[PDB]
Amino acid sequence: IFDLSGRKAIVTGGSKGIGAAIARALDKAGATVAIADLDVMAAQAVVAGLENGGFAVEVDVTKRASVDAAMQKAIDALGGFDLLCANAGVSTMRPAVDITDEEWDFNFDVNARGVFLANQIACRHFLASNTKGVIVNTASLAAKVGAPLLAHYSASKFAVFGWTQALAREMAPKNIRVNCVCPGFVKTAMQEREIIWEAELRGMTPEAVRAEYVSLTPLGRIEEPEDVADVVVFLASDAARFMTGQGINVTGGVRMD
Amino acid sequence: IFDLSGRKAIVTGGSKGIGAAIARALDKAGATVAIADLDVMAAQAVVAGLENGGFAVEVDVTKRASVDAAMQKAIDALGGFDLLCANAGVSTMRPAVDITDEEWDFNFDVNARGVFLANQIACRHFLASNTKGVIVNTASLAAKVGAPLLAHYSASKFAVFGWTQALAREMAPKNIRVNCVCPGFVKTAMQEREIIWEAELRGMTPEAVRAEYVSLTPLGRIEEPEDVADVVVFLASDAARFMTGQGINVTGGVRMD
Amino acid sequence: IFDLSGRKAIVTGGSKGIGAAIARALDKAGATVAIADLDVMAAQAVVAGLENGGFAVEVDVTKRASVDAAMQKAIDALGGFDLLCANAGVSTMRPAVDITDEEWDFNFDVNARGVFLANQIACRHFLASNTKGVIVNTASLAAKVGAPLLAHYSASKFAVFGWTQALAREMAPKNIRVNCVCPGFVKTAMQEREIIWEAELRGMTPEAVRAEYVSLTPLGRIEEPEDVADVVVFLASDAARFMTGQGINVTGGVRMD
Amino acid sequence: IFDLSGRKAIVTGGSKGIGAAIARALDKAGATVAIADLDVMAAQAVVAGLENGGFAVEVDVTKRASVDAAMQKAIDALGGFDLLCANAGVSTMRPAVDITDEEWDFNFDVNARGVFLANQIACRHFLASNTKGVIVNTASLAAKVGAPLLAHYSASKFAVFGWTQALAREMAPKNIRVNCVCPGFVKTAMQEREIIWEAELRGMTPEAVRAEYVSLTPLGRIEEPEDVADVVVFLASDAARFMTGQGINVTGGVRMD
Ligand SMILES: NC(=O)c1ccc[n+]([C@@H]2O[C@H](COP(=O)([O-])OP(=O)(O)OC[C@H]3O[C@@H](n4cnc5c(N)ncnc54)[C@H](O)[C@@H]3O)[C@@H](O)[C@H]2O)c1
Ligand SMILES: NC(=O)c1ccc[n+]([C@@H]2O[C@H](COP(=O)([O-])OP(=O)(O)OC[C@H]3O[C@@H](n4cnc5c(N)ncnc54)[C@H](O)[C@@H]3O)[C@@H](O)[C@H]2O)c1
Ligand SMILES: NC(=O)c1ccc[n+]([C@@H]2O[C@H](COP(=O)([O-])OP(=O)(O)OC[C@H]3O[C@@H](n4cnc5c(N)ncnc54)[C@H](O)[C@@H]3O)[C@@H](O)[C@H]2O)c1
Repeated sequence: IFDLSGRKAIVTGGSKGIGAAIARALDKAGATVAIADLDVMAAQAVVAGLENGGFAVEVDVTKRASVDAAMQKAIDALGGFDLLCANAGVSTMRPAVDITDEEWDFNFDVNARGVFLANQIACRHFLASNTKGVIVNTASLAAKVGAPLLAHYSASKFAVFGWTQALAREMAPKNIRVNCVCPGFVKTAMQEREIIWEAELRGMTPEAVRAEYVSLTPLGRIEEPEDVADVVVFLASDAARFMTGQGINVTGGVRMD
Repeated sequence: IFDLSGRKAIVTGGSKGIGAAIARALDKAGATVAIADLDVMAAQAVVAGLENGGFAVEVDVTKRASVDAAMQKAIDALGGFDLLCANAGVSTMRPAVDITDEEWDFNFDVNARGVFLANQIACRHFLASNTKGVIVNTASLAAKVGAPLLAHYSASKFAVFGWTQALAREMAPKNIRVNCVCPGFVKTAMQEREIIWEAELRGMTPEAVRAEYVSLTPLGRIEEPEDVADVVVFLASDAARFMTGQGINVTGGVRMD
Repeated sequence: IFDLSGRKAIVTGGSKGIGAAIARALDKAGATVAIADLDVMAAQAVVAGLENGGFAVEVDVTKRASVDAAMQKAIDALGGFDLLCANAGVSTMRPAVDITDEEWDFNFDVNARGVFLANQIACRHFLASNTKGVIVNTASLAAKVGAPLLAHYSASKFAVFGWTQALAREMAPKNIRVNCVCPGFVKTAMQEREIIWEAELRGMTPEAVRAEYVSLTPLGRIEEPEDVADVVVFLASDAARFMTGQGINVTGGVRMD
Repeated sequence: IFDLSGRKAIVTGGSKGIGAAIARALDKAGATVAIADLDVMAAQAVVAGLENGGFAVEVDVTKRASVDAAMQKAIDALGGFDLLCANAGVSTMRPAVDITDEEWDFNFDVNARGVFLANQIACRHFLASNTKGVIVNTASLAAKVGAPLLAHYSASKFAVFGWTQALAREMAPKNIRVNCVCPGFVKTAMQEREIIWEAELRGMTPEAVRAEYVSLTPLGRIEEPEDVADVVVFLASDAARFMTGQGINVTGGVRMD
């Protein structure tokens, strides 16, 4: 029941970080994966290590024409389409009173609009092929608890979750499932950037900010991309066949719902 | 104690519906109100009825320069500034697969960006004047439960709530409180449009749709703007002095948190 | 609309702390208050200072016969019954692996059973008289987030919240509202004592424990009973007429729902 | 990462319904399972069919002496102990004003106390043997939303979730995870019973009550035990290694968190 053999997957933002771990895990579980990413060279590198082969395609998830074209190219390459993991996201950090319109839009356009477009287009394909498709979106701990210095980011990730819920309600009568995962403090390049921004803004060392994240975590350690990826495999699989519209926390006990 | 005597309030989207009720209720409680709205003449008519006088100013909450200018004009007119109720909002209704970018941006730019802008600018003012300012944002039941045919609207209202939480956390050390309210099925012009849109989309009469809303409401009646307004007064007031970052449900029992 | 003039209230556990503050606030707002408490001398001490008179009655909220008789005596004394504030509660702090059955039962029977009996009997009274009755139960932050060292306490307070929601659903069609309040870190005369015990269990000093509670509170201070009581006034009043089944956080930003 | 090969499990309430499906699914995934149930005849019948051996033991989860003896007997039979699924539960349906003390106690003693005892004793064992132990408790949709006619049942299931969260926070530093699953409208004998009671209390047919549950489920069918059991497998597994303190909805989209 956890097997993804034969399934055809697209992972947006799959070149690096959590997305790459998702792609690797989906593949380990039996799927054939297309990675759509701003960095198509990094996508090809990930594909090189997948067991079932795969495909790399360039996409800018902020732009409808790009997402439409990327998705169609991936679907054509895969020879079908069963699963979307919409993972592309960004952050900037800033005191709320100083957030710029530019970075409000950067966060919204990638995190919320990028999920919208990939999801909307995915569902169009699923419906046109009468597929029991499955969507997993990457939200955040900040889709559950507003985070200081990330107020715009939090807003954008709450938007993901709300979109997820509503979409799920529309797609469930069509046997299309839509869920999201809410990671905690994940060791990737987004975290390494964040610790340095945060330390500066709070006047702390990077090391102390890190240690605070671990102190907040009941399981006692910083999170890895794989911690999230293995949960996305679950939500993609038929073990989760009676689950839709959820924001599954994968945070080590930080956030309980 | 629920008195707002001597407090200086700005209500965005106060010309009509919930915002007009909020303006009347704040004024009944002792505040002097400035209404900032697209519809300046309707705002002026609400102001005409208020006990403590007040001011009406044109604003388009989607635009930073407009919000900056309208807030400054209001604060100048009021002679101070203690309370922002950011209420302006819009909706469209569409199957998720058919949502346009135009209507995605219309919902986000008013609902989410407009709150952002009014709040951020309010907080700059409060901090510059050393005022223990208070914010009440109007979210929605759709900030708690994703609603079908309103997937983009829901996402935008989730974003309000996430923004509210994160700002509350930043503002709390400054003794500035930020909360939102989440109304249910409130009988305003927006309800009248939605009833019609939903009737159109589901092949029902608008009256049957409205009756279904009441059937879904434990307290057994359609909601009034005043149902909401009296809770905004509470949240504005010092009775709510130890409450910040909440999404207070005012739905007649439809949603419980 | 926030006035309780003419209303007749019963407060269980009104002798001390949050309950005493509730009784004093209800009275200030216009109500006539009966306090039902295990310590009737301490109840009478609170009644002595109230503006609108009132009545003190012995009760053991763990026993149905006691609650029925106290409630009946109180209603008789008041000449009516509009409002129940079910506040009686207890806690013991213990590592989860060392919780005794006695401590489990103590917590459940007072906190969860006590609310059940008082609420059930109140509702029987309201329904028999066709009264638009209101209930405010005192839950806890630990009804929202389970708390280490308070695992049985948390379970009991989650139960209060679930009870509140279900009862509210049943009662709403009969024009009876049922809400709860979820206080945070409240300074009562008992907390000197429960802080030393926590400090002992955690290998900290009492000072360090109290300071940590402040640190953890966005609004920057320990909570007072009055912070809660004023929100209870609101929930009792017709300002909250369109709210039912809620767990209203009064935590200074610690918990956001 | 989803394999439970070699692991030793105890399922309380595993004789029929959801519990039996849990016990089957854990076994299919590679575990050896002991079932502890009030009906040991039925438990033995399930155990007889398991691939990996197993053990049936009689338990009354409402009694500490019973739980301690049954768990020790199981652990001795299994030769180790890695996993507890505390599933035993009961319900009765009754209007909230008519709930008896006897049925309040029945619901609490099984549902909440029985999880407390099983979990507490399990953790004692895990800690003594330095075991990375895992607990999955069976809560309910009614741990998330209070259910009319089930107010006592809801309160007991809220308790299970709150216990789960608090215990998770205490156990997380010791490498022990504690989660719960919240099933929706699952077709078992609890449902066949309830459909009848509810139909009588509401003046409806049993068929119509069941139809109403389907109507309320976005995925559009009544839930099966296996829908729940497969998620339990996931939570038991190392795929869920960075998840603790959660109430995972398995409701077909009825409740989203
Ligand atoms: N690191 C964390 O703690 C954390 C926590 C919660 C959520 N998340 C979320 O997880 C997801 C991935 O985070 P990460 O930490 O792995 O970050 P990352 O910066 O490691 O990776 C981001 C990926 O998204 C792609 N991307 C960015 N903008 C894009 C665009 N416009 N079009 C297409 N692809 C684009 C990048 O090229 C990259 O492969 C994001 O949604 C992020 O918000 C991260
Ligand atoms: N009616 C409901 O059931 C309902 C439910 C939940 C939330 N809401 C929310 O409550 C708020 C008020 O809604 P309502 O039902 O009273 O709607 P309404 O249409 O009666 O009033 C909307 C007000 O917002 C103003 N407005 C719209 N866009 C604006 C802009 N760009 N700049 C300035 N002013 C603008 C309008 O001119 C109008 O005065 C909105 O945020 C809405 O999303 C309404
Ligand atoms: N719709 C549903 O059926 C539904 C929904 C949500 C939750 N649940 C929960 O799922 C769990 C199983 O429900 P089910 O529908 O499979 O019910 P069931 O009535 O079919 O099975 C109950 C099981 O628990 C056992 N049990 C009862 N009292 C016990 C005691 N004192 N000690 C030990 N064992 C005891 C029984 O012998 C039986 O094996 C329960 O916790 C129940 O509350 C069921």
